[PDB]
Amino acid sequence: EVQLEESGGGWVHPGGSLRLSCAASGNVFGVNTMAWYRQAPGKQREQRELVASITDYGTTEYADSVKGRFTISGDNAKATVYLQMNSLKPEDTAVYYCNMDLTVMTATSSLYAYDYWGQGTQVTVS
Amino acid sequence: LEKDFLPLYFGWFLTKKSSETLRKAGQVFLEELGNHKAFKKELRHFIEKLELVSYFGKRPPGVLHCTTKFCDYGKAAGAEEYAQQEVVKRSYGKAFKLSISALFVTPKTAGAQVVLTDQELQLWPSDLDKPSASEGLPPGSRAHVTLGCAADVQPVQTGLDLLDILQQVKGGSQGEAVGELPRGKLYSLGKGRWMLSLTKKMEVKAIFTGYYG
Repeated sequence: EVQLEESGGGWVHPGGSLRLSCAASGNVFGVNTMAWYRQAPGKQREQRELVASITDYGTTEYADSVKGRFTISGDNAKATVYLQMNSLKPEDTAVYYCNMDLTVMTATSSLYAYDYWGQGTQVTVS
Repeated sequence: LEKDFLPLYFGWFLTKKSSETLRKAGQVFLEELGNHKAFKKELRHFIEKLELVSYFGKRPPGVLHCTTKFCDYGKAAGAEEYAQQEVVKRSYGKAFKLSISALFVTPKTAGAQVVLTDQELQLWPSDLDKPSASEGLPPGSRAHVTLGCAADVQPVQTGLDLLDILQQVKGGSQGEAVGELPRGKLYSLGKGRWMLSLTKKMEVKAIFTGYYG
């Protein structure tokens, strides 16, 4: 029973920066992966594209469209992820959803790996 | 234990804090080894500036752990017997303390050596301790926590590289401390192996349970 809670987001003129964060509340045993997907105005949710990923080890994967402009951070101890976005372009306008592959302990102490999604954070560039 | 529905494997899984104490400790180690004069000498025995961190950043994402029995939901040989054991049933969800006696890295894996206690060995299986060097190494020497892996390296490799490291460490062929790191004494064992004998045993909190993935 975890809850993903986003923050950040807003309206920015091309060439600004926001820091999208996303904590995880509940009974999380450990973090396996944390990523950021985004859905542009018009899209349906079926077209949520990967924006940035981070592993427990710290290995990051980015999309060429954002690689060098965005920078994903992390903190496995607090189950928090960050996406400091730099030099924003109008094409970056979207809702940025927070994904997290996490290990969770059931009542019998067993462990399972779950995939949680966040509500979303609005990002506008104009 | 779920006497029927078996996990992918049993083992000791580190809590969120212990996991980062060990995880971050393993990074600084790789940061020191890669910048240490000894390691830089024998680099051609290990492969630009080869940053060991990225080199070993292929471990399957997941919580750090010391595996005991791989079960594959009972398809693995011996799984059913292990889970049906009374000690295994009476320890599910019980918290144990795992002692990390040294860090190590090889061209294939980068892990941490686990020195199981007498009771922890009650849960150690008797099949994961007879590869090639386990003959003459004591039971439970393969016990480890994988911190990193090279490109095409399955985490099972980390346990075998440890037995390879220990086999030489026993033979007195580790040589002399090629240096003193802040955490302990660095030792060059040749053929790419390295060991940071920890002056102080790192203590990590861990829960014995099953992982279903």
